[PDB]
Amino acid sequence: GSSGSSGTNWASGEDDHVVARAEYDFVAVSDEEISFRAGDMLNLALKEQQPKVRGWLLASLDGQTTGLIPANYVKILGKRRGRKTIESGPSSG
Repeated sequence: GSSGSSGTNWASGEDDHVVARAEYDFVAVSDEEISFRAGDMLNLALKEQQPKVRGWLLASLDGQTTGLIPANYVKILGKRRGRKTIESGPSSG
């Protein structure tokens, strides 16, 4: 079929998301899953958005398409906040 969605642009970075680097290699068992190798940056959506499934975190390897990716297989480096927030308004020291 076709696709199309706005707002939640965490995958692109415009929205709040997390950063992680695949610790090892792992392919996609199904179409829903994504194939990534050790050394890729995957954007993980906040639990709020995350699906019901447990263990698998919803993230977009490339940035446009989102799929189910493993956690242990990936290592978190340092979550980041939305992009707009960048030089948007005032903030404490």
